Amino acid sequence: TTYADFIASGRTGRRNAIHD
Amino acid sequence: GNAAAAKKGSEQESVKEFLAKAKEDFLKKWENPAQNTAHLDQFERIKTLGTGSFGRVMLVKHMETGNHYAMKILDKQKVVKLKEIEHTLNEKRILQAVNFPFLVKLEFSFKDNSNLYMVMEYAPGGEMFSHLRRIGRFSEPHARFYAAQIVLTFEYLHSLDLIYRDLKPENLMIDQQGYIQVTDFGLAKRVKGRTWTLCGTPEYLAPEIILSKGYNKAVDWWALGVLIYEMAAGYPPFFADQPIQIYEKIVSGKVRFPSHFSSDLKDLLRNLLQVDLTKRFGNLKNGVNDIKNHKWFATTDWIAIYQRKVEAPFIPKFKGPGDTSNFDDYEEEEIRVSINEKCGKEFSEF
Ligand SMILES: CC1(C)CCCN[C@@H]1c1ccc(O)c(C(=O)c2ccc(C(=O)N[C@@H]3CCCNC[C@H]3NC(=O)c3ccncc3)cc2)c1F
Repeated sequence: TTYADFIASGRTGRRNAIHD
Repeated sequence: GNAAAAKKGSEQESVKEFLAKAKEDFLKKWENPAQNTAHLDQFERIKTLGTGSFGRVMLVKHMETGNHYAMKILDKQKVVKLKEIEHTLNEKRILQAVNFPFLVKLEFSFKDNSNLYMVMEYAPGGEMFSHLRRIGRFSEPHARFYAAQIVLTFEYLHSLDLIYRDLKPENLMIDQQGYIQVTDFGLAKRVKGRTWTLCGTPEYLAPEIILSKGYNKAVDWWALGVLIYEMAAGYPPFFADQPIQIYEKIVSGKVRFPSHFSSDLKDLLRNLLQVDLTKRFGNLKNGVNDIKNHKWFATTDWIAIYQRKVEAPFIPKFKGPGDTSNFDDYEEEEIRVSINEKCGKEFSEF
């Protein structure tokens, strides 16, 4: 499922913005 | 019918006049910012509530009142080094000039030889981010309570020619009453016409930002869509382990919705997450009103949200002042002030 794919990803933590 | 047409056709006149008076108040403090309204040694430093590139936000106590605040401490030297003077200067200049029920209030700001300081209202609810992940997701009425605050917040900022550029649960603090206080104006910019910098959080980036197109206000409305999708689903519409995979998903033109999303949500979302700028809500002839009048918002008393007369579907555990249960734990670093002034010219206007 899409929710398991998310939970198993490395983007579930606190996310940082970029500056190119 | 006819009572809601007198109500609707009158709410709008109140709004035209609210905004005009808001543009005057903003312009006054924008053309003449408050500087040096406090000092470091007036606060006791207790705990880190968060971090970023050049420093950290801390729970602090103002000794004369015993009022708790959240102080952002930036190291001037790292800012110069990363070529972000302008962005740090926009942040303070904008916070000190803005004023709205869902914007974190700046109380004081100052500088010393080493650092910049911004002292803001403490929101002991912690970030939306934290409750969104713990709980999994929010119900649509719960998401909509929050979304409506964002819609009006952007209506405000966009009227001031401001663009926020960093919408995401991490930057949406929850106050003691369960309402939103947006923070982290690091990416905000006052702008008439086009701007070009590639910045923002990958997940929330609008296509015209990824494509170096030169862009405007409308990237915030794209971001609102990402937020409402993440709130309602427990995950964002576009994700992947590497950013370059996120970007291509965003520009593909394509989105999939959970089977639990209502049709109204899916349809609101199809119009916010629209690659074609001529078709994206927030960006058409009628502006924000296309979003306000959308079916998903049928239950929203826009005036009652502005006035905070609606019940927050989630008021956090408030174990008294200076408590940080709703916040994560971070490594602490001692604050070191130098005897030599650094970067004085670069930061004169702060
Ligand atoms: C826009 C980016 C992030 C792009 C990458 C390069 N730096 C840029 C950038 C621009 C401007 C900046 O001021 C900074 C910072 O140095 C910075 C420093 C500290 C923080 C920070 O701790 N903010 C916390 C935690 C991050 C998530 N947002 C919530 C925020 N906390 C609060 O603001 C808060 C408010 C009230 N009560 C409690 C807390 C955020 C940013 C900064 F890092």
